[PDB]
Amino acid sequence: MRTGNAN
Amino acid sequence: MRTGNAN
Amino acid sequence: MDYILGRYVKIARYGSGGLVGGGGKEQYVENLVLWENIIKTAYCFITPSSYTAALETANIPEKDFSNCFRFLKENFFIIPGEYNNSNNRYSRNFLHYQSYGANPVLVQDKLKNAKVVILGCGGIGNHVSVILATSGIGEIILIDNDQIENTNLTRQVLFSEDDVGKNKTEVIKRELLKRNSEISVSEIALNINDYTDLHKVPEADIWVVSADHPFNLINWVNKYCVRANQPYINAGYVNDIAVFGPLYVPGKTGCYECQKVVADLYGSEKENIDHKIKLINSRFKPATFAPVNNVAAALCAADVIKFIGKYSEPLSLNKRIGIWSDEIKIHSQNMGRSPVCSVCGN
Amino acid sequence: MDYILGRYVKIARYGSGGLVGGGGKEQYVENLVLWENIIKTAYCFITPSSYTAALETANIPEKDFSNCFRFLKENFFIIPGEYNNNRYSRNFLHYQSYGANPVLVQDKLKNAKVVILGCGGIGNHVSVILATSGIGEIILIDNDQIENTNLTRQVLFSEDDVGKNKTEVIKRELLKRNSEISVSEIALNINDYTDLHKVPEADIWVVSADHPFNLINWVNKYCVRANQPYINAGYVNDIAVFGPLYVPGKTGCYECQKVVADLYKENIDHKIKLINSRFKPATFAPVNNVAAALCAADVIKFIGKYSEPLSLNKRIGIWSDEIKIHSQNMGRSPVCSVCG
Ligand SMILES: [Zn+2]
Ligand SMILES: [Zn+2]
Repeated sequence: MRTGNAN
Repeated sequence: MRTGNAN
Repeated sequence: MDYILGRYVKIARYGSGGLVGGGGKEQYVENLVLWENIIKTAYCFITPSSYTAALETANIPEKDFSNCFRFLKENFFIIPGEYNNSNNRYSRNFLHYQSYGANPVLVQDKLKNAKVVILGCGGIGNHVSVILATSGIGEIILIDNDQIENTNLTRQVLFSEDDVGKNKTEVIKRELLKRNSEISVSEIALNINDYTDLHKVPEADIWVVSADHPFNLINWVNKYCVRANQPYINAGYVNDIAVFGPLYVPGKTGCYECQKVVADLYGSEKENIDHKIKLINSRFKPATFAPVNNVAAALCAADVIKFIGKYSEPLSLNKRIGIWSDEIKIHSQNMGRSPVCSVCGN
Repeated sequence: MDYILGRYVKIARYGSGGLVGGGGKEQYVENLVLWENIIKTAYCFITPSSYTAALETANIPEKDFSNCFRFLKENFFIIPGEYNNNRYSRNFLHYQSYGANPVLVQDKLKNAKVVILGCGGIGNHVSVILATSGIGEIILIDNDQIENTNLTRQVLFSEDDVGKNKTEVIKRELLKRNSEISVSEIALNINDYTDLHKVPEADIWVVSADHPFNLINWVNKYCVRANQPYINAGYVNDIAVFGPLYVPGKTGCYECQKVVADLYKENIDHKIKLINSRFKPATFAPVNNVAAALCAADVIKFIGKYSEPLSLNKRIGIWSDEIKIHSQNMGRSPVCSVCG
């Protein structure tokens, strides 16, 4: 939920 | 969740 | 001035009294005498009846009938008699609308007149479009320039083996129209390669944003949408966690940038370390899994339907919500407005 | 033995240090020095490498490389090179991320038989996930015909399919999407307990038929006797429900903990029965789809053996008008009238 945006 | 079985 | 008991209400003996209703509104009334009284009054509204006409058939004191009637009404267990006047294709959604104290015909009418942009037609876009299509959204605009592959068949439920090589928007449109020929579907052959490309995306009631290319796509969409006064909803996944939200509403909600909740993938201090970070991330491929995609897409569509129907509050207003798949866990990240925000603030 | 960095890994500078991994396994590493040594180690495995080879390649002390390599491996951020070796090549990353050999999971799925007991909204959504994941054999069980009203949830069905048999259309739509599998048809609704004996033996039954009201009670008792695993899925109006995943001799049964109140004094109980008999679920595709999706995840995991199904000993509800998930304990009970 934090490591970059959603894929 | 308690009123009868799942539908 | 008739009221009627909703078909979606069920009751059960339980504990020292019993349960009233199913789902989120389910109430456990401890007292046996009160619970049985609630059953008696609700029984009087099985047929469309005014308060006085139903009361006339009750065998309980009027003060009790009055409190039970009030109980039943506030929870939308009984609804205006007219709300039940419908054989229609959208009939099963109607009980859902009724249960939230809404006029089914009015929600449906709001959906008919809606226009929704599906930005990205991958696994999320597939599931959202078909939910929205079969729920009666009047106009769906599909936006994607990719082609169907064999690897797509995992999550992209509209696509078949024979569809390989064809355009995604083309097959989705076809598959949507076969499900709901009463709605309008258009397609726009575009992938967002640059921020500027966003200008080619038409205005609508909301954008459903699920394309993940480039990696800062949601940052572009947000910035653009803030400046275009355009509502949007984000949905996807971070491997095994299903993600949906925020749902951005100009002037009513925070934007993606307000709270700064997600970390920017590429970027450090030391170049030696920065190059390695950038290479590790550049090779990222999500661990896709239909069940995760499906959950994310399903809850996103529910929020769009409530956003347009206006009968219950969208869940992801001011929030980015995650649902785990390898543990029983749901988490929402705060995405409320910041006066300090450099995107929608000052 | 080579190791390779999984493609599902990602990292980001965050707080005092940074994040390693995406999804459930995401870990905030506070110590920036440690965070940096993890990336340096991981960098050696982008292309497959042996432990020792990468140790010389890394510009870090042996004691740190050991701990960092262990961290990556224990989290399945780096996997055996052979695990990296298709239609289902998308699901492969998912299985890798749980430290399973994807080929051996995929093989288990191909060797499986699944009964879909009820082909309504849940059966539509479950069956297509399982089919496209490579569940080898699927047994579709339903006698109802497609109605226009179905189209809102039952995703395999189109306007031109109205009137035709549900089992028939699912089967066609499944083979269109995955031709590599085999699908079966049985035209049957469970109106009588004895109809269950017409339901074939399988790795697991997905049970979602909602009539009669005590269908899950008939399935429970029968599956115990028959040593047959099953999973119930559905919804209570606006709440999505999946579980329990009944496993003979391992879990409790539906009846064990008595977590549910039965639907059906002279005057009142006649009125109750009247109300409950008129009951119709307030169906909604988003809710249907969640229950179905998570149901399907559990079957894949149960058969695949790569991760613990969520619904073992548990009945799980996900709300749709609140941000809320709740499970009810369905642990084993010696007083149970079915499997005590
Ligand atoms: Zn902002
Ligand atoms: Zn038991």
